[PDB]
Amino acid sequence: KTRSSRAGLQFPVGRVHRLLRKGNYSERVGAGAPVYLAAVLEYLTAEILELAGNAARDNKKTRIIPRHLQLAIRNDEELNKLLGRVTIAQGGVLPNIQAVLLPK
Amino acid sequence: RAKAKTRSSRAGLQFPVGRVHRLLRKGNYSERVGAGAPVYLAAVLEYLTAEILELAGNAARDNKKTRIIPRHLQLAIRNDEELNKLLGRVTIAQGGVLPNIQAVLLPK
Amino acid sequence: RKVLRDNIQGITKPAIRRLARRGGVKRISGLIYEETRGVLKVFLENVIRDAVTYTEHAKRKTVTAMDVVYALKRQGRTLYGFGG
Amino acid sequence: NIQGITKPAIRRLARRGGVKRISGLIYEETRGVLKVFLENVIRDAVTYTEHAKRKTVTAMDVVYALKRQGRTLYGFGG
Amino acid sequence: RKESYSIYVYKVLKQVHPDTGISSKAMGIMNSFVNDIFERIAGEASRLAHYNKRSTITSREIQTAVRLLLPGELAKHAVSEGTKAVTKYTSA
Amino acid sequence: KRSRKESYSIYVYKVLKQVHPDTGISSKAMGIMNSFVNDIFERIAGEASRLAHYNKRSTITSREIQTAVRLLLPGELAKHAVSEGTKAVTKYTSAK
Amino acid sequence: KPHRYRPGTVALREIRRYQKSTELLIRKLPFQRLVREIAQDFKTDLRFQSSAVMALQEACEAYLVGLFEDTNLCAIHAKRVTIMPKDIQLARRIRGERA
Amino acid sequence: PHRYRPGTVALREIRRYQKSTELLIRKLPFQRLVREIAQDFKTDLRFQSSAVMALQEACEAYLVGLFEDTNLCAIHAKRVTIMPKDIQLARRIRGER
DNA sequence: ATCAATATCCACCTGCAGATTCTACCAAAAGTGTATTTGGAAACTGCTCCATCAAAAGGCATGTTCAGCTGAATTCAGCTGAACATGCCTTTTGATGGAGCAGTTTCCAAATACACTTTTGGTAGAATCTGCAGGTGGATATTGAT
DNA sequence: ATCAATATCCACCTGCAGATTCTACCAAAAGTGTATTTGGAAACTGCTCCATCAAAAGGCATGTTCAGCTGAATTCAGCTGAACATGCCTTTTGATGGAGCAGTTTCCAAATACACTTTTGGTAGAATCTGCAGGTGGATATTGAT
Ligand SMILES: [Cl-]
Ligand SMILES: [Cl-]
Ligand SMILES: [Cl-]
Ligand SMILES: [Cl-]
Ligand SMILES: [Mn+2]
Ligand SMILES: [Mn+2]
Ligand SMILES: [Mn+2]
Ligand SMILES: [Mn+2]
Ligand SMILES: [Mn+2]
Ligand SMILES: [Mn+2]
Ligand SMILES: [Mn+2]
Ligand SMILES: [Mn+2]
Repeated sequence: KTRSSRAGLQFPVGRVHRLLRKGNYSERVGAGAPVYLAAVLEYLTAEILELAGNAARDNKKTRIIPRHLQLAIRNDEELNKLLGRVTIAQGGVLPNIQAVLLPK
Repeated sequence: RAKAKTRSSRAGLQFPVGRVHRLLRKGNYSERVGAGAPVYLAAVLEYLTAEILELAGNAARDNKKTRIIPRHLQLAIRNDEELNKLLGRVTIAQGGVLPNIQAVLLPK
Repeated sequence: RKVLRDNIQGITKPAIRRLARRGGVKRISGLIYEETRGVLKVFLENVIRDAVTYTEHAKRKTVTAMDVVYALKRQGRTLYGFGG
Repeated sequence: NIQGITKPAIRRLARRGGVKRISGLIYEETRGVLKVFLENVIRDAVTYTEHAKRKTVTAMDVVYALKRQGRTLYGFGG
Repeated sequence: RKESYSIYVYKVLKQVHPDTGISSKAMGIMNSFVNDIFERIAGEASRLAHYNKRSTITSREIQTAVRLLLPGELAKHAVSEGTKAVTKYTSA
Repeated sequence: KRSRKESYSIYVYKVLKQVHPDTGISSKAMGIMNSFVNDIFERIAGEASRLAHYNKRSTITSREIQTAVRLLLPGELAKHAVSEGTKAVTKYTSAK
Repeated sequence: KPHRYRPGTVALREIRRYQKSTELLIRKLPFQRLVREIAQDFKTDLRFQSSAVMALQEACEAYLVGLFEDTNLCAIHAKRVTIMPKDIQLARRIRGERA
Repeated sequence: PHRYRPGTVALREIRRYQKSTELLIRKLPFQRLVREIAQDFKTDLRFQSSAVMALQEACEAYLVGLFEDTNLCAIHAKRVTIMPKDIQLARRIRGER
């Protein structure tokens, strides 16, 4: 009977609410705010896990590791823009060699 | 009731300690605000505007003006290593830039 | 009112030259003018888009200087002088 | 200690960075940059340590330091 | 003590890839990700409400914050999900 | 039916006379000075707010402001700002 | 004569002149017209405080000037004196505006 | 006696290292430098192992990223060899200077 | 482009250990049921400000010429930086202990939040004041041709 | 090494658009008398954190060789700067209408506050597993050589 189940979400609406209140963002917090915010966070998480899962599969792996999260973020124009100032520990970089540096 | 003493006068400051204390409570920075906080902040703010007005007033003097204008504020900020870093991502409207020509560009 | 079109060309060659001058540039290749317009437009769209989003959120029809100031702060281009 | 950051290790970093040929002066230049980076980050972190009245710099202190420096890092508590 | 979004990230992982697992380090990355985006949305909503002299952050601030923070398509879908969850939450 | 809007102009102007008695300031320059004060205020408060949150503390004290100032300001600017702040507080508390 | 300044002399005269002043370099009306066109493509029926248009021009000009300085360094670095789209693009990429 | 031409092994290293994610700086030397720098801000400090690892992760990502811009700056100058001059330009444009 | 001889990659399997995933249980959130507070939406409407227009003027944007000198190509060789076989030692790493220390408790005196009630410090215009924007003119370079 | 040709300065001038002051309330500090926390201050733990110890193993520091990259020196086609003639359209000044901010009230749907009642998520052992790290054995990619 939790708010998440009511909102039809996996992410914790009750916690997102407690975090909004205790985070000194505003004097009051609407009832829909935690639901909305929770849905946004779950969605973006699904987006990364989806693409990251794909990266694992394309590597003959079943377990997503940092490398996969990096490959998913950097190979996605939007996710990359959104996390352009963030570094994924243990993710390395995309393989890429400036044409001019190749042989012959 | 005794005669009112402003907290600023108590703090020995020009900047508004009461105002700053209010701005702190209404800015959603924390549940509660200590009594010294607004005093310490008002002092730092007053000190910083004192440092830039000092340098700007001088730029005004160098340009033979008695009234500080935006350009004076710029010259003072960009010519001071520390103020420049502090406001390195700030733009002063009507400030222009520091006269600066790369050497390679001067008549050979 | 009246159709607005091609106003980007209102950013003339001489105006771009002046800007490069203040920027310390001595010589300018003929293709700089079109690149500059493209960069200006991208810069302007992004700031206007955010400014208008702050406008809409306030249920206003008038984009205010504060709307722009907040848009600039978001884009990391803080502007002093219009906070009124 | 900074000489501890060796040429070959700097070569490696440059390689992951896609660099093919390296000038001999790059190694010392790199050490200088590396040092300014660590000083800036550590200074902030230790400031968070001291504020918390601790004697131990925590990953979180570093993470918060990195965030202030516009170098947000994922994987250590944020 | 010491709570994290792990349980939740994992559940979501199973819906999109029932077959896929996730390492501890990768789980750490996801937590950082959620905390970061949460701080960014929350912070922006905070500013929006303050700019408009409102004392409460409603889903309306969350949405605008989302539009301001997420790039194009990511913003559309996030918005779609957000209003969808609020709709469902208010019905029953 | 007025709609009054606060500002730091009065205080900026007083500090100006102290440092340069002979010098005035245009409204545009004062506009810049106002943006500056409001900006550093937000940066300091923002940093103080975070600092307190990281330390499970519900109250921002002169101590958060101090560490925020050290985090925000560069070298000499910080040292002097900290001295003025500390001074003002001890004075204020010494009832002084 | 007729007297003629050698190419590069007047350009340097202009750098000194504009680095001395602070007036906006793009014509006002044309710029307001561009703002209205872009805005309109985002949301119809918008109005602008005159002050809002000036905040934008001040910001766009500060931005272009700073970008040209960076572009200029990229040209000098290429052992040139003439800025090209190439330099602007290199500067923007390093600035992280378009890696 | 077989011998690869200059640049051949370099290209090979780029492919190898752009493929992995392992830290490229030896751990002890790095930990040593971290503590030395830290000692100048506050004496007798301790470090969580994860604190040292976060710093090394941050530091190496920064340097790798910086080398990419440096490389772009060298190529811009019709070169294939990076120089302090290239690192300097990148840091200037980045606003780190 | 082949011929040949190194070394490099690169699939396919394969065997265990380091993690993961799976279980078995308890406090600290999260969900309820009530009972009030209140933020800020809805309904006017006072009235700044923004969109338009008219109109005359000259500051500038446009285009065109012309040719100075800059960017783009070539060529060339001195010498820096890559590839390597060598020899050695600093980094790894794995316990083993001991201990400096984050984390918790239990109070509590000091410091804050509150709810009112007075008291000014500030802000919004009028009433006064005045730098200095714009104009002029020789003194001083600053350039570029003989 | 000169000088015309112009551009650049600097000081002297003078009313007016833009500061500085002068006035008047009144929104919001300040002064008081209570009602909560709050953040320490000691006292003690379970730990993560340094220290050695102590081997071995890659991984690094060197000295050689020379391939091939960077830079310097030369050319030269033609791009882009400087000047000029023309006349367009941005600037300036004012005047209006009225769109749509902003200020005020009026007042519920919605959020805050408990006082409890349940439920879930964080822990700490227990029961699997995904790859890592080798092992071949087989085409590949390189670089010397017809
Ligand atoms: Cl809501
Ligand atoms: Cl305090
Ligand atoms: Cl180009
Ligand atoms: Cl160099
Ligand atoms: Mn003085
Ligand atoms: Mn109310
Ligand atoms: Mn040339
Ligand atoms: Mn040779
Ligand atoms: Mn008074
Ligand atoms: Mn003048
Ligand atoms: Mn459970
Ligand atoms: Mn393998």
